[PDB]
Amino acid sequence: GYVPEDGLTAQQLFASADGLTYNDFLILPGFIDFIADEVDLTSALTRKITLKTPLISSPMDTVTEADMAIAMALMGGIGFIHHNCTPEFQANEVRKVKKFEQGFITDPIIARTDLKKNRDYPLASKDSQKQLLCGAAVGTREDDKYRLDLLTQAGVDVIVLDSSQGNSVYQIAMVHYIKQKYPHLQVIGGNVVTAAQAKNLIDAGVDGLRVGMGCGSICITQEVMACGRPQGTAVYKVAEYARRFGVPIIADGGIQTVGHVVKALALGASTVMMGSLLAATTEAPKIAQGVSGSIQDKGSIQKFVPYLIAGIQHGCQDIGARSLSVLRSMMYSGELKFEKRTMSAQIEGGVHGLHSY
Amino acid sequence: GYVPEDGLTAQQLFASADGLTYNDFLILPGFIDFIADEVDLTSALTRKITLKTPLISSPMDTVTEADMAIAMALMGGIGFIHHNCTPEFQANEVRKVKKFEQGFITDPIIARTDLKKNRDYPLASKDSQKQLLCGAAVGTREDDKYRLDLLTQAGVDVIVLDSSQGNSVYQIAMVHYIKQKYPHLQVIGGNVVTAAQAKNLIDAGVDGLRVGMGCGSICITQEVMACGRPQGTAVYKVAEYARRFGVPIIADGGIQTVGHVVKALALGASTVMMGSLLAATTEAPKIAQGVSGSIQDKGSIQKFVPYLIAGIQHGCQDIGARSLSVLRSMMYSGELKFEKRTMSAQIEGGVHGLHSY
Amino acid sequence: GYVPEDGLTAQQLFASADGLTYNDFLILPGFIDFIADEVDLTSALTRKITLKTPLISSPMDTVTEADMAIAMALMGGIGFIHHNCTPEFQANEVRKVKKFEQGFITDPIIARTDLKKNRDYPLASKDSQKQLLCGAAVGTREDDKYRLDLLTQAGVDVIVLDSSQGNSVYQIAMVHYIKQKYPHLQVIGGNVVTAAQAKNLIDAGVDGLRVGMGCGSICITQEVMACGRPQGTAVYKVAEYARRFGVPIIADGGIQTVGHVVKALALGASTVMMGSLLAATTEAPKIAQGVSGSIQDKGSIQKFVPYLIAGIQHGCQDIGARSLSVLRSMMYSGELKFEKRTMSAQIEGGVHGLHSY
Amino acid sequence: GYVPEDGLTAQQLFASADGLTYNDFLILPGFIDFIADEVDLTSALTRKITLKTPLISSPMDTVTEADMAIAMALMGGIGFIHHNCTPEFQANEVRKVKKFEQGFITDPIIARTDLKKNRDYPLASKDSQKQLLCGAAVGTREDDKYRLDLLTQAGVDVIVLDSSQGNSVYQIAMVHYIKQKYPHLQVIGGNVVTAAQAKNLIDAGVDGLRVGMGCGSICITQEVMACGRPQGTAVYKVAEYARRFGVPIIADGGIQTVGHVVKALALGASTVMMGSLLAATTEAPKIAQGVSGSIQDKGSIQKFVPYLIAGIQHGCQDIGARSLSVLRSMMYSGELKFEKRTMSAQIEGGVHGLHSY
Ligand SMILES: NC(=O)c1ccc[n+]([C@@H]2O[C@H](COP(=O)([O-])OP(=O)(O)OC[C@H]3O[C@@H](n4cnc5c(N)ncnc54)[C@H](O)[C@@H]3O)[C@@H](O)[C@H]2O)c1
Ligand SMILES: NC(=O)c1ccc[n+]([C@@H]2O[C@H](COP(=O)([O-])OP(=O)(O)OC[C@H]3O[C@@H](n4cnc5c(N)ncnc54)[C@H](O)[C@@H]3O)[C@@H](O)[C@H]2O)c1
Ligand SMILES: NC(=O)c1ccc[n+]([C@@H]2O[C@H](COP(=O)([O-])OP(=O)(O)OC[C@H]3O[C@@H](n4cnc5c(N)ncnc54)[C@H](O)[C@@H]3O)[C@@H](O)[C@H]2O)c1
Ligand SMILES: NC(=O)c1ccc[n+]([C@@H]2O[C@H](COP(=O)([O-])OP(=O)(O)OC[C@H]3O[C@@H](n4cnc5c(N)ncnc54)[C@H](O)[C@@H]3O)[C@@H](O)[C@H]2O)c1
Ligand SMILES: O=c1[nH]cnc2c1ncn2[C@@H]1O[C@H](COP(=O)(O)O)[C@@H](O)[C@H]1O
Ligand SMILES: O=c1[nH]cnc2c1ncn2[C@@H]1O[C@H](COP(=O)(O)O)[C@@H](O)[C@H]1O
Ligand SMILES: O=c1[nH]cnc2c1ncn2[C@@H]1O[C@H](COP(=O)(O)O)[C@@H](O)[C@H]1O
Ligand SMILES: O=c1[nH]cnc2c1ncn2[C@@H]1O[C@H](COP(=O)(O)O)[C@@H](O)[C@H]1O
Repeated sequence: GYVPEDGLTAQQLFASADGLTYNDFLILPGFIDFIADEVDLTSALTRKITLKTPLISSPMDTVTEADMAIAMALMGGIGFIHHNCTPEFQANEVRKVKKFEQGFITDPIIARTDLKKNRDYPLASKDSQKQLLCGAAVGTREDDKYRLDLLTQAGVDVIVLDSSQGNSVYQIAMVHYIKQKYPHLQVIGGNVVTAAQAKNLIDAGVDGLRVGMGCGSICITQEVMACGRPQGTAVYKVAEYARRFGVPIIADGGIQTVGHVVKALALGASTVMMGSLLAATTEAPKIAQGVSGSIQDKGSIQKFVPYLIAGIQHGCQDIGARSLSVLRSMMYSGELKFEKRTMSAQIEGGVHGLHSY
Repeated sequence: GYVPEDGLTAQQLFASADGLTYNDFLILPGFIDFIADEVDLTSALTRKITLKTPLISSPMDTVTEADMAIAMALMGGIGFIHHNCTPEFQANEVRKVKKFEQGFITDPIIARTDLKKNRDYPLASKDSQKQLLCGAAVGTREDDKYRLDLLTQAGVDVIVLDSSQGNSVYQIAMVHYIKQKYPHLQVIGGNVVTAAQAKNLIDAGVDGLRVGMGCGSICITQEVMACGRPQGTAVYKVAEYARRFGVPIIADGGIQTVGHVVKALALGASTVMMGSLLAATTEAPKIAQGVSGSIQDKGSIQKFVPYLIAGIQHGCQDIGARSLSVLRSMMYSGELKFEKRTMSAQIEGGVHGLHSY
Repeated sequence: GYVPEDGLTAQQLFASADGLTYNDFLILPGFIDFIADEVDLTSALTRKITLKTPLISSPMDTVTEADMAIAMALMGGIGFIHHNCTPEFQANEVRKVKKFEQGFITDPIIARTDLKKNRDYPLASKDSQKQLLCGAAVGTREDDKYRLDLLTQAGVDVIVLDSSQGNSVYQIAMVHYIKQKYPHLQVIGGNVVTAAQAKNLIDAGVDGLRVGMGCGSICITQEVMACGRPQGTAVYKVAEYARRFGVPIIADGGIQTVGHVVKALALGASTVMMGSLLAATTEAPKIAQGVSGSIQDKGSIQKFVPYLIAGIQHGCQDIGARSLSVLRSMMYSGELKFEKRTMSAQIEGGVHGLHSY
Repeated sequence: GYVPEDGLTAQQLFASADGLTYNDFLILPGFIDFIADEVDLTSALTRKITLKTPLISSPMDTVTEADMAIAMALMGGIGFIHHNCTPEFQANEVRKVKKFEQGFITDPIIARTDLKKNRDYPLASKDSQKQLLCGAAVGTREDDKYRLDLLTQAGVDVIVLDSSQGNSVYQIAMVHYIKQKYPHLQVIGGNVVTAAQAKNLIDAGVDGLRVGMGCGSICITQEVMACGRPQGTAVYKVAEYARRFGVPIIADGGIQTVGHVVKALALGASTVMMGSLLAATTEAPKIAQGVSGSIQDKGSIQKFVPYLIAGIQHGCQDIGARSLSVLRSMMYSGELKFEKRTMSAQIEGGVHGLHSY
């Protein structure tokens, strides 16, 4: 009645200072004793918001403009309104997000079409009354403090502070300002990749952290600047540290299939920012450290996100985890076991042996 | 108030005999508490010359002929006049470099256009007289001793001794000859890659070393000869040794973006020789162990080098280093931390997931 | 419902090439669902004898002369008659062992006192009929071939070939001689310590091996000759090899408590030879690579061996092994777990903190 | 027909930088197919002397006066006459070694008692004549150059240069002097413990090396001076280097049993130098870095050295080595295998479990 324990526990992957990303490892399967589609996907975007689906849409002008934020909230995720735009435009934009369905309408009462929407979209993320949740990016420059006023009067729930570095005196100063002036506004950090720099943002009072820098599909920062972290290592090594204080970690960049979503959610992160996978769907709109564009068409979101939700929850089922909180327990108790891959051992992931596919 | 030490200190990368190059590692970010464009870039080229910008242009006929040496000096860097040419031509060439702007003109007084140039180009590298700095390559063969006379009477400041191996009895003999006959002329070694061979050139009296052999975009030496060193390991392991005596190390070859410049300067090198990145700009002109040519056009230098200077000093800011001397301190005190990458973990550096770019 | 695997599996101790011995490790406890004394203690002395208790008495003139061999057989173990004596004396000695109780007495019928002995000593080791089992040592010299005749006509069951080295051309030759001339006689090897030398004795046709050389309380061989093996490593590394062919391994020398008996029987050995622990009991009688004597009195055997049998079977109970065959299964399946000790971690074995004991 | 490789090869012990001595390891036994006492025990002492036994008596006032040097040469070994005495006494002393038995007596012819001695002592080490071999120590202070004259006119064959450090400019100078003035005199370098310092003595033209410093029973030096090696590591690491050029290695100090003689010769020394094991035999005679004396009576040397010769050659037989040249052939081919001892596996060398011994 004894059987050896195959594979590294989570801490034993990252005990070698080796720089793994999501491609470099696998999760060992475990005992299925539950039906394929009853696992619970609720995850925290900050200490005080739960989303009924862990998928976030990245604050960039190519992805979330006016309608991605609507759909992601109907689908129990969220969006962050971009900010390479005039502040009045962005504020009007989050306003036309918040008003899309309502409980007690204050500045047009109730309605019946809104209740039909409530019946049709059961996962929808709704704050209070019945309106949709929405976030936005705000910059770090001094003149962007004006934008907070328009956003606040426009009913935004949460904000990211956008900059490629989170551990700067300016971003900390901005977190202090927001947290002393607008105590109902939850704020989210700036692309951290190490526990020693997540500390300063946590002490400032940041209510959730997005993690990863210079790893991404449209993003060239590492290969032009030297700073970065292999983002599958980053998401574990910082969520190990942020879990002590309770702030959630949102995985950010390089997520280019469902497998990478499941790996990020097994390693510790609470939710995931999709960029270039959600870009070029139906409803998407002095040195240079970015890339121009060109993502191919990817259909309609309302038929796309359910595929992501079915894939992610099939992965959780076959790993053996009855919910995402159980998946993080199996991770931190050492019950999940992982295997490395040699470069060559990745090719038998369906890549070769066919004339076309 | 305790947080772990994420990543290898500098010495712990190269403690494994593993052959790293600039692609194989990343630098962990650190605290920004200074503005992005005030970090000091002054770097030594020999024990007795400082450049106001760490960028050098490689002595080859495809890069620096007559005008690259002018521009690099105006931009606070330098050039070395190539030497696959008749000695009189090369001497006339460094002469037409020195005369481009002047203090007291001896063999035409002063001028006003020269002072306008002084106002327009504030970084320019100059003698005590307002004339530009210039170096030259000189060969190792006996008959090339004649070239030293023309170069000396032509007002050259410094020389490289060209050959692909520096640790030869002939190059040492040539360093002794120059240092006993022309004591004002600073001399630079021949492409060393190990402390045990930098010793002989240092004892001869070499005033700076270029480091790296058979690693560089146009050079096939390793793949036809067996001798060489992974050049990111070479620059550290030899600058660890040369720092004791004070001679500068200049990193040489394979620098094909700004990230490689920042990595080379973080590892110990004082300055960097650009070849094929500066080749094919506006102002650029029995076995065979080199490659034919064909580099695409790269615009004008006066608008190109400032991009390099902005990128490099952005990298230094985000690492947290207030100057290049502070960057080398954070390196040798073990305060900089580095991560390895698997081959697979390099691909998420913006390479893939796009239809075109 | 997950809990880590504390301690090294058996193979993970001896995969470190560091020369462990019984003092230098511990066995981790395991689940008990059975009473202290039900565990089955039967073990094989050769491929074709089972003993109802695993203790053997060492063939030396200080231990087994005439009565130790009687008692050990009454107690379900065995003895080997010594051989530093005249062959006629030894043969008469094993004869006066075999005759001590009988079935059909051939050369005096049956008796009633013999059946009373059969009632009183239920563990007693007996061949066909009801006589006691007995072994003897025989030498390796040519003139000792005569002794085999007297021993054979005297009714010995099994023999050891005595020499301190087993892997010699002479011992192999002697095994062949005995196995072609007396096919009923089982023969036992000469103090082997490596699989590469157990091979030759196994191929000769040896039916069990005694393992260990130059480790033992009276034995100085290592400290005067250089040859040997740390005997707790020896017993595992050779029983890992002999188990393939089926021959049993008997652990030999350095057993100075019950803990060492249990450790030897966990590591693979089937039975154990006791020398200086059974020496100086009530019923015990050109270079020099041995020691003179002086073992203090140790009482009567009939009250001593049951203490050994209670201790050994208590150790098996607390490890959780329901029999000695289950204990070897838990060993080779990797279910037993072991811990090393630093030198400094052995003193807390009841040695210190007391004025007297 | 396959069986694993039990134990470390020779190079795999000392690849761990952990400072083993003779007590810290064992040699694995091997196949015997030869009789106990036929193994060829000849060894080189310098490039141009063979001894019919590897034991040497150490140059000290408590071991080597003429009575010892005689008895060792009769027993096929040697002695080095001590040198803390007046030069005339030492010269007279080696003269009374040489004259003890003769071929053609020049300054009294032949004799019959000398031929009786030749019949009685068959192993005796002798010149090209029949007179016994003798070495001596000579110092390295300049006034000791006088002693070389008396020793040379007295017929000494070989000399050690005695000083506790061999790698000094003075000992090198003395080797050059002797080798240019007295080319028939073989000279032995003093107490080296590293290949990097044996090089200078071999380049000076030393004809054999004494190896070990600060390890030895009367010698306190490591515990007073900081310099030294674990002498079982030193004898391997230096014989590995000296074997390239052909100079013999004599293992000096810490030899306190026959096992240590066999271990030194397995590790690659040609001969072994005995102090305290021969001190107090019947015919043995400003900082302090030595100990006073007090060694107990060791009996008569003609009945003692045959016990060393039987033990050393029994050890070789059981390792399986048919001669000492075969023992060093099995060493450097990696055919000998060694086991480390944990501290708690040395006690089992017959030390414990007895009331007296
Ligand atoms: N879409 C996203 O999620 C995302 C993520 C990262 C970066 N970005 C974008 O990347 C682009 C490149 O810029 P970046 O983000 O790398 O750096 P940035 O433009 O935020 O900042 C550039 C430099 O200026 C400094 N700076 C910023 N605010 C400052 C202030 N108030 N006072 C003084 N200095 C200040 C920063 O510390 C940094 O050193 C920007 O357009 C940004 O919006 C977007
Ligand atoms: N652009 C550069 O920085 C750069 C760097 C290396 C080589 N090169 C060029 O590549 C070509 C080959 O150069 P190389 O350095 O590989 O070899 P080289 O042409 O300098 O030397 C060729 C051979 O001659 C030997 N040699 C050189 N000088 C000698 C002397 N005075 N006396 C005796 N032997 C001598 C060398 O050891 C070598 O075996 C040359 O045209 C050189 O200018 C240019
Ligand atoms: N009590 C025991 O279980 C036990 C165990 C080991 C040794 N011993 C005793 O140790 C004592 C010391 O001797 P030992 O056993 O170490 O070695 P041994 O007496 O078996 O052999 C001594 C030498 O003779 C050689 N030899 C043995 N038989 C030979 C033959 N037929 N032909 C030629 N050469 C032969 C061996 O190779 C060895 O060199 C002996 O009295 C022996 O009985 C007893
Ligand atoms: N019995 C032995 O085989 C044995 C082995 C080693 C040392 N010793 C003894 O140890 C004792 C302590 O002395 P030691 O051997 O440690 O060192 P030492 O007395 O030989 O030398 C002491 C110092 O004087 C230096 N010295 C030697 N010759 C010199 C010269 N010509 N000019 C200048 N300096 C010179 C040495 O290099 C050293 O630094 C001596 O009596 C020596 O004989 C004996
Ligand atoms: O210009 C840029 N600088 C820094 N980060 C960027 C930039 N553009 C995109 N990103 C990152 O790219 C992520 C989108 O995921 P991706 O499509 O997998 O790369 C965003 O959430 C950002 O973290
Ligand atoms: O023919 C050659 N042999 C050896 N080294 C060369 C040769 N041509 C160029 N180099 C090296 O190539 C470096 C430039 O490399 P790059 O910047 O990658 O193009 C120069 O500074 C030289 O060190
Ligand atoms: O003289 C001897 N030489 C070699 N081995 C011996 C000698 N005497 C006893 N032994 C070994 O010592 C073992 C008993 O060790 P003990 O139980 O610790 O006393 C015996 O079974 C033999 O293997
Ligand atoms: O005063 C001393 N200084 C250094 N070495 C010494 C001194 N006296 C004796 N020796 C060494 O002490 C060792 C004693 O040899 P052992 O008695 O066989 O261990 C030999 O190697 C001697 O060369």
